[PDB]
Amino acid sequence: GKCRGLRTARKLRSHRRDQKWHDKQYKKAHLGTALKANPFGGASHAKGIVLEKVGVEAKQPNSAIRKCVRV
Amino acid sequence: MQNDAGEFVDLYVPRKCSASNRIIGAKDHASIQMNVAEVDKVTGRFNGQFKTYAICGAIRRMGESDDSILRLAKADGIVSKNF
Amino acid sequence: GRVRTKTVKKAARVIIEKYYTRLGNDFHTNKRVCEEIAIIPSKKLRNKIAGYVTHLMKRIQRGPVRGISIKLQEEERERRDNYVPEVSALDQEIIEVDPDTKEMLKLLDFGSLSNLQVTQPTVGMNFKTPRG
Amino acid sequence: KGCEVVVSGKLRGQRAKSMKFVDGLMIHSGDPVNYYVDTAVRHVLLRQGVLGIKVK
Amino acid sequence: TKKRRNNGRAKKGRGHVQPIRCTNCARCVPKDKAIKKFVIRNIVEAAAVRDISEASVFDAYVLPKLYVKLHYCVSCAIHSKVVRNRSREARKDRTPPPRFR
Amino acid sequence: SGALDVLQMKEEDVLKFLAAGTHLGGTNLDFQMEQYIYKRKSDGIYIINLKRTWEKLLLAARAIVAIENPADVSVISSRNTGQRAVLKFAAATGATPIAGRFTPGTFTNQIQTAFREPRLLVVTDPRADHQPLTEASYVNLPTIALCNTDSPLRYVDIAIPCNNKGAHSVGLMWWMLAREVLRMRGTISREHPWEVMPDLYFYRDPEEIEKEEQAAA
Amino acid sequence: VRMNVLADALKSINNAEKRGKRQVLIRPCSKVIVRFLTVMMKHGYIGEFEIIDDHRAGKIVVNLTGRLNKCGVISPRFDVQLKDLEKWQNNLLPSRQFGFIVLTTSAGIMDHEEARRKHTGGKILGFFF
Amino acid sequence: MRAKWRKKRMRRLKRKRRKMRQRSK
Amino acid sequence: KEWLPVTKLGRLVKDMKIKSLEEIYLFSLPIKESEIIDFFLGASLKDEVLKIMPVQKQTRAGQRTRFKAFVAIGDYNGHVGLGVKCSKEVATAIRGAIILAKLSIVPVRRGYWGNKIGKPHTVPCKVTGRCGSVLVRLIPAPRGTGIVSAPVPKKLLMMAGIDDCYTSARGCTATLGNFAKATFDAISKTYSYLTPDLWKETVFTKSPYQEFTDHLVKTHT
RNA sequence: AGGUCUCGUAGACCGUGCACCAUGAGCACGAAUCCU
RNA sequence: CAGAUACCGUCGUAGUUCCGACCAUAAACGAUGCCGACCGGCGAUGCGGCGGCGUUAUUCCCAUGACCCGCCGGGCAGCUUCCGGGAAACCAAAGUCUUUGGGUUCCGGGGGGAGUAUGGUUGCAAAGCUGAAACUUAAAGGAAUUUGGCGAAGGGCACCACC
RNA sequence: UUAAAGUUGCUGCAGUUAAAAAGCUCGUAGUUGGAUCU
Ligand SMILES: [Zn+2]
Repeated sequence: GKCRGLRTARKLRSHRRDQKWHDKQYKKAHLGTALKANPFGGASHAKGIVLEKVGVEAKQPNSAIRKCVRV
Repeated sequence: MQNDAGEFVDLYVPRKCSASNRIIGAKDHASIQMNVAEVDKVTGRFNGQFKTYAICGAIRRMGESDDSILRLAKADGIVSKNF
Repeated sequence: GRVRTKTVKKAARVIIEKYYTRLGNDFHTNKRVCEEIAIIPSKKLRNKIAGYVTHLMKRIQRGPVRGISIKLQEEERERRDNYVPEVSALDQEIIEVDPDTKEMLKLLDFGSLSNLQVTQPTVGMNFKTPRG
Repeated sequence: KGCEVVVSGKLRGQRAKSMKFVDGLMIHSGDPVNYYVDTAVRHVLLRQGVLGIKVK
Repeated sequence: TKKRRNNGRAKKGRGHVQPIRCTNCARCVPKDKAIKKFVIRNIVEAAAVRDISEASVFDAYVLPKLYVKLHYCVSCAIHSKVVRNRSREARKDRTPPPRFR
Repeated sequence: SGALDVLQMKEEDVLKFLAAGTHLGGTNLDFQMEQYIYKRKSDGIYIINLKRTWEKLLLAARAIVAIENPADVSVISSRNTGQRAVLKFAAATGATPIAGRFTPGTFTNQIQTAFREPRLLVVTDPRADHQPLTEASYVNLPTIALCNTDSPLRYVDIAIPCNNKGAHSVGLMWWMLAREVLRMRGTISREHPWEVMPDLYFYRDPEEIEKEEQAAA
Repeated sequence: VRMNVLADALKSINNAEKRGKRQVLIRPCSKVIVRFLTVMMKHGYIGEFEIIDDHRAGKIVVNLTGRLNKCGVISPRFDVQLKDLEKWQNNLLPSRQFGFIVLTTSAGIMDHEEARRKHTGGKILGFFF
Repeated sequence: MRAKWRKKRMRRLKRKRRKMRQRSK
Repeated sequence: KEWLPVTKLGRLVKDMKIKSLEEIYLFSLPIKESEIIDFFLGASLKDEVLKIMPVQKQTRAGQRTRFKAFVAIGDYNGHVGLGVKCSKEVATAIRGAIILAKLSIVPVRRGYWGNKIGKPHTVPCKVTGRCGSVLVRLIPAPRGTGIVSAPVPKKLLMMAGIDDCYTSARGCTATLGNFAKATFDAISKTYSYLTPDLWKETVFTKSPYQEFTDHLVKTHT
């Protein structure tokens, strides 16, 4: 810190809270939208039903047909 | 450096500079081994004994080694007192 | 043109460094000297070596040299370094003495000697020639 | 006093690259090249092609 | 990076200078940044001064000079070869080149 | 020089100093030469105090004679003002001379032909011989430089303030430094005038050489 | 403006010790400052020192030696206990065999070892090693 | 594409969609 | 086969006159041969290579690759060194790296922690080094802790004879040459930090140049 | 009364100009493990 | 010009100019917050004060202006370096920092999305202030050395270039 | 989810050029405030 008073605690705490809010990994875990937009809803595994088999391509120079399943 | 036994344990002791009273490292190559010859008091010829000093390299690189040698000569009385 | 390379120059410089007393300005003598003390497998190189030795001996006989070192310390400059005048060039009958230097004599150890004369003040002007 | 060994031909691929290995003192021009260096050019037979040797 | 200690100008504690116009171009270059030229020359140059001398009603008449000040944009100052480029170590020379001719 | 009264200005050394011109210097001040000086005058020539110059000349003489072997004392000059003086100084004392175009790496590069590992360096001028002072940092070489009022004091150990621009001044001071070290070595007595010639250490131009040898016999 | 006088005094004497100057001028003075260099000089880190006693805040000139590495302050003056003293000297000192902590104490301004051996403590001032 | 004309295009798009929203009501 | 020297120190160490290299470290004399170290240190001086990397300047004829080789040297009773030599062939680069590390070995002192009992095991103070953008700290440790650090300063501190310490590193420590030189000039700073037991006035003995100068000037020209 | 004052060399500016780019598949390629 | 509602040239509305009512955005940049302490040398310039040979407003004496030699304090600036620092360009501050702590405001956590959407607020209008997320990627960037390439400049050589 | 993260820095980060000092000034809380009393 650079605000170094003996009676400076609430200013340092509020500044630390704001600068910790200015983050990405903390903002992912402490917001409702980042977990609401997750397909599992915060779960490790999930079950599903297969409706169509889709084959997708690859990226740059490495090129192969990678086979996936739409669930 | 001593210990609780009572005998010396360090491999060697480094020298001390005579102006800023710092040590001279083993890889500092700008140190001085200046000797000033004091003479006999009724003839003026060299007697045989020397008078050694040591100045570290930072004092040389700042440029104040000459006035340092002058002050050590003033303290040892080799140079004249009034100057 | 006739610009010679470093081989003949270095060979002539080292043979004039090692041998300075047994040579001279005569081309047909020191050519056979550098034959008999140095093994040169060619002839044109020997001719260039002897010519360059003659040129550098003319150069060192005229004046000082800046390429080699000397042990006979150059007789033609030795005579100029050893000639002496009768006057010692410092015991002048009168010295132009600054009054500041007159006070320097006055305060250090001495008073007013006859060899030092107080200069009249001709210092009414100043210094630092104009630079802008 | 010195040597030059060079191998040319097909070496690990289809493009023919040549590799040169030099050391020591070596002259390249003059009359003493006739009687200070020696030349030898040989052709080596392999299953995939031929390789050249110019040792000196 | 920062090429020069200053910025090609002579402004240190001002923040604003009056703009001027170039002679060849019409660029609104600032006054302290532009290359300013002050040249002196005769009214007619030395290809005809003897013929002017032997055409006068006066005796040993002195030909008058011409005075003009030129303001150059730096692109025009390099395109017209008034000032060239230098090395890194040669850039620290504020003195003008010597005028032998 | 000590409190003993055998090592001061007898009567004539100050007269030789005022005749040669070892008392007046340049025209700019130096912050390490604020005590080896008295006052700037009109015409802007600073005046060097002379007793301090004498005391550091004794100090440099003591530092030279303090080492036992004189063969490893490198005396250095590159300027044309003191080429002859350092050569005859090395002839008088037994020192090792370097006169004109000091080779870089003489004390550092050890496989070259011009290699020397000395113990003391004696320098004519610090500004002109800035290259021996740089090479004196990598190896333990104390140095003595005949300094001026316009000479930077870098990597130096004993400074003798003098006007090192006139040939008479440097020739006389090199000569009397040789005189002092041969007096301290135990070969030259102080009681009698032994002196060969003060002009014998003087550099002189070829034009004045030619005209005075044509005028004289 | 100037608030911590001891911080300015120790920064000045640290710069003088770093550049090898034998004496330094300290422009203001206080009883806490002269007691701090009394602690330093009793411990043997520095030498003699004068006080320029005039009708304003005094000036201190010191006789430095080469036995000094660094002078520092702790700002603001935190309070410590006997339990938390080892926490301060574990991370504030280069070694456990030398170096001292000067802290204000009701028994007098004094080093950390005396405060340990008489069992009291207080607000901290600075350090030297 | 530098930032000036990108900002100008975003400004024009925002002005067009704001005009369409304010005239759509 | 037989060694003939260049400088005066070769005569001084071969004429049975310099008993130990601690005098050379005391007077801070420069060293310029990789063989006085061979005279004073026997088979205790190990050699382990740290890293081989290629460096490329590239011209119209493509890139040509010379090879840079870091090596760390040191006996296990004190002295430790480092040297970097870059050339074309691997073997002569390795040999030149051994030579240049063999010249620049620095002596070190070791301290205690808490109580001064037995032989020393850790660094006496907190010393650091500065090169590039890396930091190497040397914090003293209680006995039996061991060296906790990256593997390269683990190798350096085990080879130097340091039994135990604590370290901390900051910056881009991926560059092993800069990090190793930071460790080298951190451990070389264990002298240059004045401690209160070194407070007494030193005595200067006779320099080895003054000791045998009359024999030296007659045993070499 | 002499009548072409002596000595040395840059003293070069003096009339020079331009309509323009749209042209486009490629790049890698060794250490043996060395005493030496 | 292959193609100009571009570079170039001739006209030309609103503006460029004044008084009052607005908006508050610039490479508003020394791309470096403010106060205070410490830490090298040198030469100049602007202001105020102070000391001193000499010249001038014609010749003698005082004060004023001018010139010259210094000193002090504040300010825009300049040259050099192993004080020191930095990744390096470079810096007397960007120094006094693992040997970290003089006091105190604003502000940044890979690159895009994005200064975008929504909500508020201000404004006649244009538009300023606060300001995300979903998704996507393993790079985006800073300093600097060698051949490379110029519709950049400066030189050298050649009767397979010229006179 | 924690340590490695000195990439949330109170110990203990950065703001000339990589992410960054409001265009500038005034101004009430909040913070920090010269010496001296046995
Ligand atoms: Zn223009």
